[PDB]
Amino acid sequence: ERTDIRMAIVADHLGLSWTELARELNFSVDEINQIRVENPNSLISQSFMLLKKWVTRDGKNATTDALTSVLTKINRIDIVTLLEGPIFDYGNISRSFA
Repeated sequence: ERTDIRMAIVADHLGLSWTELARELNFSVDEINQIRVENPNSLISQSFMLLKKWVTRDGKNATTDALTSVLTKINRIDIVTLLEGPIFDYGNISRSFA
């Protein structure tokens, strides 16, 4: 539940960026379309389910560090500082979101 709360926070900040995060995470346009179809009225819902699929997919490799690398690439540094800051125990959700 704690880990879910943290993903929700990320998802809230993501907004429209989630599709760019997904792309950088090497998700396909089909996978992105599907997330949007399954979560039609909420960018936050969409971003949250992207984060969930990422964790299901990459498991132990779904790390705070993997995330900040991509978020840096797509110019969402505001989320990087969040992930590196005290609210995220300085990168320790418990380092992986799994």
